[PDB]
Amino acid sequence: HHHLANTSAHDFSYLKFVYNATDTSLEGSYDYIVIGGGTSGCPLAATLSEKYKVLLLERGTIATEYPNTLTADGFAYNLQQQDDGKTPVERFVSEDGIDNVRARILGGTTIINAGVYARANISFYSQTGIEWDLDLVNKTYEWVEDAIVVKPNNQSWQSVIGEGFLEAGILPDNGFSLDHEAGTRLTGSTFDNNGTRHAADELLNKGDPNNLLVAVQASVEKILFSSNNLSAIGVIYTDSDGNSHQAFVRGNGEVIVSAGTIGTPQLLLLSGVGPESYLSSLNITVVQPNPYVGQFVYDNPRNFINILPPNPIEASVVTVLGIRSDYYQVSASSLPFSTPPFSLFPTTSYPLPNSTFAHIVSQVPGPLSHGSVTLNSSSDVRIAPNIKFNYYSNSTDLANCVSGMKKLGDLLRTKALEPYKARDVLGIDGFNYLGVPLPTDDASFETFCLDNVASYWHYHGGSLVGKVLDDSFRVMGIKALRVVDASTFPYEPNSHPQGFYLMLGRYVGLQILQERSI
Ligand SMILES: Cc1cc2nc3c(=O)[nH]c(=O)nc-3n(C[C@H](O)[C@H](O)[C@H](O)COP(=O)(O)OP(=O)(O)OC[C@H]3O[C@@H](n4cnc5c(N)ncnc54)[C@H](O)[C@@H]3O)c2cc1C
Ligand SMILES: *[C@@H]1O[C@H](CO)[C@@H](O[C@@H]2O[C@H](CO)[C@@H](O)[C@H](O)[C@H]2NC(C)=O)[C@H](O)[C@H]1NC(C)=O
Ligand SMILES: *[C@@H]1O[C@H](CO)[C@@H](O)[C@H](O)[C@H]1NC(C)=O
Ligand SMILES: *[C@@H]1O[C@H](CO)[C@@H](O)[C@H](O)[C@H]1NC(C)=O
Ligand SMILES: *[C@@H]1O[C@H](CO)[C@@H](O)[C@H](O)[C@H]1NC(C)=O
Ligand SMILES: *[C@@H]1O[C@H](CO)[C@@H](O)[C@H](O)[C@H]1NC(C)=O
Ligand SMILES: *[C@@H]1O[C@H](CO)[C@@H](O)[C@H](O)[C@H]1NC(C)=O
Ligand SMILES: *[C@@H]1O[C@H](CO)[C@@H](O)[C@H](O)[C@H]1NC(C)=O
Ligand SMILES: *[C@@H]1O[C@H](CO)[C@@H](O)[C@H](O)[C@H]1NC(C)=O
Ligand SMILES: CC1(C)OCc2cc(C=O)ccc2O1
Repeated sequence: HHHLANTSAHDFSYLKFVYNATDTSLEGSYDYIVIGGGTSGCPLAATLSEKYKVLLLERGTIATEYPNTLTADGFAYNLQQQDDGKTPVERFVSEDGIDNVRARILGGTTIINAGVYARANISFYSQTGIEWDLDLVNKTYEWVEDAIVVKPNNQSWQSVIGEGFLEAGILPDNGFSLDHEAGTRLTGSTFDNNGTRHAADELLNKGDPNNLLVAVQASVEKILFSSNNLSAIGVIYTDSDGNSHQAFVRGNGEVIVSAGTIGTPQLLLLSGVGPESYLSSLNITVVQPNPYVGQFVYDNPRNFINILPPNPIEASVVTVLGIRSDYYQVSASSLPFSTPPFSLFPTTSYPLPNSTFAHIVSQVPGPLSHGSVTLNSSSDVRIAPNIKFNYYSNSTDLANCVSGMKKLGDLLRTKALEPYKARDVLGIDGFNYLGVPLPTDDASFETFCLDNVASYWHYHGGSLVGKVLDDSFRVMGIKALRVVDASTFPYEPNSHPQGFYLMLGRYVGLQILQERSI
């Protein structure tokens, strides 16, 4: 593991080429425009800037404006904070009724997330059928890991949960490993051992400062196309005062959408790329009919129990993973709170913890259930789109939640967890629970799964490879337009996908530079 980061301050050196979108001198022609300074978009823009003039457009501001985004201790704060339209956490509620959040900040969701770092399941590449350069994938993981990933230090709760997973039969013991494999392991973290958050914005430090420009509070409202050989030629973006701006690509350059599972389909639909009948019904002029834009949108379920130990436990960031094919498990330990972190629990109606608690969680893989992103406003990109995930519409997802919940049952029965019981009785009713405890034939587990579901926050889809994009991430039917972010794949690459999407930004950047090379 030569290729890991050190403890270090968050590196804001890149702010020397970050400008307010109010600056009209950013307007003009570039080789590349990247829309969304997020998980994929930052390493993509940094990579393209090695050879070419790049403009990165981000709707949010810089992370220095919200200091609680820069520490492990700050994780809860950013979710607890009210969404005033400027904050790094944007709140939404799916049409299923499940509270959720997305990032609105330079560095994207890597600035607000739970820090867990893993490489994709090595079977994922062949499952996609894309002709990946697998050696280049691994070099690109090392380039990310060298910059922002550490081997975490021991945390007492994470060690308890790892011992519990192993005693519950989540085998083998993989020790410390970044790989998504069956068994129990310590994985990597983008929080360093001093609790400093590292993130995708720091990969902008790898860019060429003579070639890369970043516009913040740049809300990209439309992709501009050639008038006739249909090509993307540029974007309209507005600034924080509401004034409009244009930027263009030139020659053999390209526009890449990296606006996330929610923002990419939304901007494609606003730009007339999407289902012909849907867009016609909104009187949006169709530039490229595609029945799949904003279709196949997925949210992996989170199901959980909360235990209240009779003695305090130390708060922790998640580093210890229990992985099976059919469920991915972790646990966080938290301080109590009287303001809830929005979307931790699926509604605002959830009881508040009075003392320290362990949130013990299982994630459904895939998932197979899907829904869609549709426009709320046919013109205004600042109005969030409608999103529906149809949680547990697919019975296989429900079957996998039942298996995961039975395994959390096994975990609550381990010697590892016994000291955290309020009563030394034989049964798991010896724990004190915040909210609904586990119910042991299948009907009661099914009800528990359905009624107590939350977002894992690892939503993906809406612009899938094989539906909207080709195997090179190009929008089918349009020259000079790509999509690179979590909108691109219908199944998770692993339990914790930020690692894959950080890698993907640079990887596709290297594919574009190779395609263009002589
Ligand atoms: C609370 C939370 C915790 C998570 N924890 C983890 C975890 O610990 N580990 C893990 O592996 N994964 C985790 N995830 C998931 C993972 O972080 C995300 O799936 C991944 O970061 C998504 O990357 P992306 O590039 O698709 O989107 P983002 O990183 O969200 O990037 C999209 C960017 O585009 C910008 N944007 C959107 N629309 C526009 C527009 N029109 N114009 C301009 N800019 C625009 C956004 O502001 C944003 O910065 C978590 C997610 C959340 C929400
Ligand atoms: C890693 O990804 C693979 C491929 O998607 C997962 O799928 C397994 O592989 C076989 C064929 O490759 C399939 O029949 C099953 O869906 C999976 N196998 C089993 C035994 O269930 C695999 O499960 C993923 N691994 C983990 C640990 O998540
Ligand atoms: C250790 O973390 C502290 C917490 O704020 C911070 O002051 C410092 O940057 C870290 N140490 C370093 C960078 O060596
Ligand atoms: C951009 O400029 C405006 C003033 O025109 C200001 O209100 C806003 O905060 C600035 N944004 C950033 C990110 O500096
Ligand atoms: C890439 O790295 C993984 C571990 O993450 C290893 O299993 C795999 O063999 C590597 N593949 C190649 C092509 O080197
Ligand atoms: C526009 O479309 C025509 C098809 O009539 C195509 O041949 C041409 O390459 C395009 N030209 C420009 C300037 O966009
Ligand atoms: C679309 O425009 C036509 C006028 O051409 C109008 O009849 C129809 O109601 C419009 N629909 C919407 C949804 O704006
Ligand atoms: C927009 O969202 C609101 C409130 O979030 C929703 O209830 C309304 O029906 C939506 N409108 C459209 C046209 O989708
Ligand atoms: C669940 O998902 C699969 C797609 O993998 C589909 O074939 C299957 O028919 C779906 N089942 C239900 C109950 O819809
Ligand atoms: C596994 C998961 C979702 O990770 C993050 C997390 C954070 C808190 C902080 O209050 C609490 C619980 C929690 O659980």
